[PDB]
Amino acid sequence: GHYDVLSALQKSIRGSDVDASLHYTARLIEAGDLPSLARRLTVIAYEDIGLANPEAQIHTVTALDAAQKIGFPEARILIANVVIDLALSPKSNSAYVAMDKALADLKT
Amino acid sequence: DVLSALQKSIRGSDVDASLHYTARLIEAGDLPSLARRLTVIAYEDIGLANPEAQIHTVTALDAAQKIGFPEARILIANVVIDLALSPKSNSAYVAMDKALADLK
Amino acid sequence: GHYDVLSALQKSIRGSDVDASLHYTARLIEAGDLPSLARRLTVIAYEDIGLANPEAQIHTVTALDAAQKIGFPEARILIANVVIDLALSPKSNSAYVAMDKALADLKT
Amino acid sequence: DVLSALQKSIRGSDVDASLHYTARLIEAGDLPSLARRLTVIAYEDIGLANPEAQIHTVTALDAAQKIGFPEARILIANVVIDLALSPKSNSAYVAMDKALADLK
Ligand SMILES: [Cl-]
Ligand SMILES: [Cl-]
Repeated sequence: GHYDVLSALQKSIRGSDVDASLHYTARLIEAGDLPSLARRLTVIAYEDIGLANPEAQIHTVTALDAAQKIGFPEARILIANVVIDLALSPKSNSAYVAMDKALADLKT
Repeated sequence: DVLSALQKSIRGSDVDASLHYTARLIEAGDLPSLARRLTVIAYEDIGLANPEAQIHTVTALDAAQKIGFPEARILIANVVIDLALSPKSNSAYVAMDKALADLK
Repeated sequence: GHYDVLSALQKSIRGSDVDASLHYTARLIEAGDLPSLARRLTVIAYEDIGLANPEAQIHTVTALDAAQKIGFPEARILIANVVIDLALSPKSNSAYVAMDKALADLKT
Repeated sequence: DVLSALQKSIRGSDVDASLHYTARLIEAGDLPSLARRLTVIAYEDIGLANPEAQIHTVTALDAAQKIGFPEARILIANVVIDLALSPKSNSAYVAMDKALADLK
């Protein structure tokens, strides 16, 4: 599943570290699991970038759905655009925090 | 009617209330009906005041249905906050229902 | 097929006549053929608006694909946004003309 | 190689030549291969210079495959002119292949 590498990719993007983000992405492309990489990058776009740059989510979902159809090797070019966009995007996890607060606030 | 309470809260630009009713609807467990209603709200209550909100809403909700819970709640949160904060218009909805009434 | 009403809708949008565009759209919604209405509005977005407003095509395809899933009656609200957008959009059919010129120019 | 001639014409920002090779490819009749290549060109040759071009390209080509000919040629024309006129970047492509080479 390469969950260790997926975690390193999320930390790299959260830390706005574009060279490390591309390195961990390269390791996942060589391993060949496009579905798990597309799923994690979609979650990162909404969790870590979120409301700071809504257009990053449009470009991420569009590229990753197209990538899963095109398949490797050409899919690596679509993924490269996504990873650079997310690593160098303004970022806010406030949507994630607000959602979990609303769930915690429900009467039990 | 929790879906109608969510629509009223988004129309009123009330982020905290909108997320409260969203949390209740996530726990009630009908994602298709929540997604359908948020899509309608984006075109009915935001509409021409902020067309980008419709692209954000449809993109996030289609992706949310594909990734499922638990992560779908994060995508839904982005949609609900966007719609609650967005400028508001009912002009396209009104124009359409005026034109349909004119046929009779 | 209501091809007469679909033709009147295209002429209404080409002529930037928003009230006539909504009237012909209303007639097609009452008739109930969402697929034929979605197909014609997609072609109008690329043929008549085209390169003058590329974002009109993104908003049109997004709304109409969502509409065909939601179904009437709520689909009328999505379609209303599309028809007003296209009727009041800047317009150029230059992509249509250039494509047909390139086909006519091929050696035979 | 007509697909490679189309890529060279788009890279050179040559609208007339790009539409010439597109017309040849439409008549040759393989829409899936033309759509795949134009999608790759949008991310490889335009890339970060104009991200909107990728949204336009994927949206139009998916719709073109769904509506078929004859109308698909109009959607394809919008894509090819957009990519030929667009600002050009290979920076994302290069960065990705540099990172993959660094693994070895
Ligand atoms: Cl994951
Ligand atoms: Cl038609």
